[PDB]
Amino acid sequence: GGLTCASAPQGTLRILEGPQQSLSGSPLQPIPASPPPQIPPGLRPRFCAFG
Amino acid sequence: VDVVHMDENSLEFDMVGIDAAIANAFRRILLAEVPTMAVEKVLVYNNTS
Repeated sequence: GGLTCASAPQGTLRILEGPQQSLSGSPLQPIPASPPPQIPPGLRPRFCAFG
Repeated sequence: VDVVHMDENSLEFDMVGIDAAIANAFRRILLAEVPTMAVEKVLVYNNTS
């Protein structure tokens, strides 16, 4: 009436919960790159010679 | 001598026909040898600024 060893298991199942990968879009930056410093339009000379 | 402009606080004469030594003498006189009046001593009775 006691507990005895039974037949060895024939296989093992290991369960884990996993989600999946999306598409590669690689959206690097809101406003991207190093935007260049640049000329103010027209500007004009702010200096003249004497005479 | 020819003057291009003379507002108050400005002059632009020409000074045609003189050497660089005399012109430079005139320029250095105006900057450093023409006399002016300016505060030299200050007596401060109170100053809570």
